[PDB]
Amino acid sequence: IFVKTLTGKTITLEVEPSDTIENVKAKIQDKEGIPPDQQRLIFAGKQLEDGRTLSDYNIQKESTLHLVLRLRGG
Amino acid sequence: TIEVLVTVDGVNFRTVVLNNKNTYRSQLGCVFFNGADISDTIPDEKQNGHSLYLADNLTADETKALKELYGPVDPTFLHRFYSLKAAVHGWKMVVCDKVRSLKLSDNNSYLNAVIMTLDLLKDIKFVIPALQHAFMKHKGGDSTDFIALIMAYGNCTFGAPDDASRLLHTVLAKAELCCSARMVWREWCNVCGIKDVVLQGLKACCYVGVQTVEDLRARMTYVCQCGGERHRQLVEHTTPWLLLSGTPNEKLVTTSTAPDFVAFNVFQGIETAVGHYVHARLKGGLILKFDSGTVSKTSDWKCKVTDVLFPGQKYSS
Ligand SMILES: [Zn+2]
Repeated sequence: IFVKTLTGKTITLEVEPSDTIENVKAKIQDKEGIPPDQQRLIFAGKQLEDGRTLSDYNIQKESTLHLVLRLRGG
Repeated sequence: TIEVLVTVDGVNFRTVVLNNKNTYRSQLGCVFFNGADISDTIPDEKQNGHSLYLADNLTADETKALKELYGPVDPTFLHRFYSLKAAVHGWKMVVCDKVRSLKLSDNNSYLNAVIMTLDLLKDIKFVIPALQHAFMKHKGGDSTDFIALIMAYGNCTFGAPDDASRLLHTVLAKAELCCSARMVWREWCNVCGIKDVVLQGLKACCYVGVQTVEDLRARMTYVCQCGGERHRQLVEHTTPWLLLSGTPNEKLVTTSTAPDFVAFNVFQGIETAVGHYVHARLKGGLILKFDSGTVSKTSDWKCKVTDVLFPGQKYSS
């Protein structure tokens, strides 16, 4: 599927949806520099939580995920 | 040699007899006694007959209770939850005109924003017993359990700055709505056709990507799978409140415009660095800013709004 950085480079990498959001973020650490820890993916207005499964979100191939960087508030 | 009561839920207890030749951890495991991690201490008569909270080396039965009480958590959850509870015991809430807000300490402003927002959500409850109970306690005036719990669930670390908006939505993923909310999206294409996409309950009161009511309703054009424009628009919406969240974006909050929202969160600082969260509400045609216990008021404010909270929706198109 497609994932876009806010006003930024958008790549698509496809992996069969058995995958846990932890794993999309995990293959994301293997394709772009960022650590799964800091990456929060947003799809169709919902933050994807690590526990649930791409299949769970009705996400079809060629669908658009959004990568937002975790903010640090103190 | 002493006897101690071991539990993970405060309802089921077992006797564990201990000697004083190794540490508590050596003989039993990671244990808390009155909030204190005493795992690496040697058992003494003071703790005789007393109850202890165990975090690992769980029984088969205790594990069953852990899952029931807290849901499926990683093995470190209990240690993290209990320790966070002790770490955060010293945090203070200040109350202004009955509004409770968490006093700034150890980079916790993001939490002040999460809690103050949650305090505003009508008719919500948590699926996880432990979380629900902690929540009820939170509303009772005792917020330690709820705070520590939410950090454990959010995999926050005490003292480290963290994203407010992100935590708010993980927390809500554990909640449910006690009333009826409904939102319906209509998508259409001349070849594929029309599609109604329905959301009910909490799912109908939250959206990440938009921070204004108009933008949620406004018609959105893109390309369909078949190789043409797919359109999308909101065609019904009936909610008790509406939580819209997006990236820190700069705007002017004005009460002259006679806003729709009851409250909003603001991110102060730069984004590639460590900032500060502030919770703000409109009551009084004025924006009351709750800066982690510190209260101030403005007519308008140049700020980067993240989360926005709207009242109940009754919309049809
Ligand atoms: Zn189409």
